[PDB]
Amino acid sequence: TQEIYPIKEANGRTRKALIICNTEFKHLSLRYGANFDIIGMKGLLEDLGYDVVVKEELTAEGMESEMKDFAALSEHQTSDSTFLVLMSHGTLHGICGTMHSEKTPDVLQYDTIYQIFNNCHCPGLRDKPKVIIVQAARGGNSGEMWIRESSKPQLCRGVDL
Amino acid sequence: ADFQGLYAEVKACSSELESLEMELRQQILVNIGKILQDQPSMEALEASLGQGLCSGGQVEPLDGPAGCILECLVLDSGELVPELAAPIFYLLGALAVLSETQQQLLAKALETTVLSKQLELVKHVLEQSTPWQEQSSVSLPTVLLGDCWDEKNPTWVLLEECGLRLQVESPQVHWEPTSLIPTSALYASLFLLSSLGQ
Amino acid sequence: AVKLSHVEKDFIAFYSTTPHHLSYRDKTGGSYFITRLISCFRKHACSCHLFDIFLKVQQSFEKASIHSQMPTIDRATLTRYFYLFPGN
Repeated sequence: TQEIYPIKEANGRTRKALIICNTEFKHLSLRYGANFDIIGMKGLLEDLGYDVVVKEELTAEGMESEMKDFAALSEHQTSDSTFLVLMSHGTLHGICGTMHSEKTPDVLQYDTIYQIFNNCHCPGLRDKPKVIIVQAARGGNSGEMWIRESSKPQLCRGVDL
Repeated sequence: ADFQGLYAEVKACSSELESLEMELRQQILVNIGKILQDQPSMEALEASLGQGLCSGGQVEPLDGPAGCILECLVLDSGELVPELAAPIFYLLGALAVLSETQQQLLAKALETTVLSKQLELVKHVLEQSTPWQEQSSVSLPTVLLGDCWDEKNPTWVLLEECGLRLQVESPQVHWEPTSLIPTSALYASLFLLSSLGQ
Repeated sequence: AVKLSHVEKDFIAFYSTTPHHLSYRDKTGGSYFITRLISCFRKHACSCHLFDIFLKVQQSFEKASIHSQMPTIDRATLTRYFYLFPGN
């Protein structure tokens, strides 16, 4: 009882989850197949008992207003947790809005999301799990490289002599 | 074709090498300097890499420094890594265009950062002599000619052996269009060699 | 009545990759991170808690590919195990 988060019965439960996904950008490449992520995540969260709110094609101020709107929902009082799915282009410290460009930034910092949903600004979700899923790049560099392999064949993973 | 197509082609080949481990790029660079005094080893490595890139099958290992280079371009299962073998194959073809003296000089020159300075001189010669099809003269900045600029300077011999007429006084380089193919190869060579010591 | 509480607690973030690096997405099926996250959820939500699901997703990306990603767990302020109890 003390090691797990308490789960409310599915009776008078109003679990809410939020999906924010941007597909078309004025200066950034179109995120082809983003609808597959939206439909997949929304269906999974529905199977988990969450009523999914989906908002698409938003600016950084649009994302901020919708997140504050989502956090002020009275349904969280009769909920036990929430999910936050964010899918767009991304920078190192933030997620990109529709109008984002290197000259004209339109970025919502991930730190802003924690401020919106913490115990200070979101009373409905106090002591309740807040899960954030971020499908976005965090840079422009490749995440792989080539290195050496043990000269020894597959027979000897670990062997003495 | 122009110099811009040459740069993009060589830069793209050097781009895939940036993902190689630092020790492996140094092993390739040192062992290239070793086989640079051994033309049969360069010819054998070209054939092995060319056969492996075309067929996609196992590459028969080679001995000596040529094999040390091949270790850095193959998987455990024996196939070539196309992203890694192709730029090395491109470098070997450019070195094969060079003369034996130019190859021997490059073997001595990989050990330093003077290689970087030498690259931009050849680049400047190709840009300043454009249009390539006309004989022309090129003036060089004194900051690039080193402390002693004469026929005993190693950079002098590298450019002179490409078929360029050199002199001490400005203009120092006489561009002969018959030198285009070897000079370009030297540029491509100096580029890929410099990108490995980075 | 007045009670004391933390400002930030009970958070967990699951990023699709490590900082400074790219996250990949298939034009025909969506993002690789999102797809396996759903698959690992439907396969293990009945018996594993939230962290274990995330850890199994990260394990699915362990073997390096030509376009590799390593999903990262970040800013985790969870104090207990998060079991969802699907279907109840």
